Amino acid sequence: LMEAQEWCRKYMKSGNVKDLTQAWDLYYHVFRRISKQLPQLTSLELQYVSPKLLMCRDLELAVPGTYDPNQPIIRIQSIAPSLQVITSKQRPRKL
Amino acid sequence: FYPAVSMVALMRIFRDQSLSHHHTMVVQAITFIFKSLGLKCVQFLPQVMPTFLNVIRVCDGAIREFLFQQLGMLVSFVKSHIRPYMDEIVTLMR
Amino acid sequence: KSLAQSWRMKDRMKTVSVALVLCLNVGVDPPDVVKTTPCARLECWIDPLS
Repeated sequence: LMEAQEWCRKYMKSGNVKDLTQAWDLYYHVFRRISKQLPQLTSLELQYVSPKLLMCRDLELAVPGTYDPNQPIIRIQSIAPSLQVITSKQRPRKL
Repeated sequence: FYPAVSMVALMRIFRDQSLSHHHTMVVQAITFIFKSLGLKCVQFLPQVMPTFLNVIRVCDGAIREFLFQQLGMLVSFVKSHIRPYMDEIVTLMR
Repeated sequence: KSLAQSWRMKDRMKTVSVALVLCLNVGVDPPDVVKTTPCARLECWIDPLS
C-alpha cells in the first residue's frame, strides 16, 4: 500500500498511466487477498481488535439504551470477550 | 420427541408434594430412559440433575439409600459429562 | 589385548521427509465421541472453532 501510494504520487508530478498500472497491480493484489480473508472473519476476539474494552470492568457509564430516570442504573459490568459477526453487505457485529 | 415428553412429565412430579409417595417410581423411569438412549441421554442432564441432587438433601432416609443407587446408575450411563455437577454430588456423599 | 570396541554408530540414519496427514474436519464431530460443552478444543495451540 505504501508502494502503490508512491506510484499514484509519482502520477501527480509526471502524469503517465505507466505509473498507475504498477499501483493498480498491488491494489488489486491486496484487494483479492483481503476479499479472500473477509469471508472467514466470522468472530472477532476482542483482545486483537480493541484491548481497552477487554480491560474494561465496572464502568459507572450505563448500558447503552437502558437509562431510565425512574429505574436504578443497569451499568456496564463488563464487555463480552469475543464478538459474533453477522454476514451481510455491511457485516454487523453481535456485541 | 418421546423421551423429551416423558422427562418433562416426570420432572413435573419430581418437586416435593406428589413425590411424598412417588419418588421411587419417577427415578426408576429416568434410569431406564438413560439406559435406553445411549449417550444421547446427555441432552437431558441439566434438566434432571439440579432437581435430583436437591431431592436427596430434602427427602427422608426411607428413600435415600435407593436414590444414591440410582444416582450411581445415572453417573454410569452419562460417564464424564457429569463433571459439572460433581461438587454437589461429593457434598451430598460427604 | 585391546577389546572389541563397539561404541560407533556406523548405522547413521537420517530422516529426510515428513507427511502430515491431518484428518480434522473442523466443526463436524464424528459420530463416535459425543464431546463435552467445555471440551478440549485446542489443536496445535489454536482454537479451530474461533
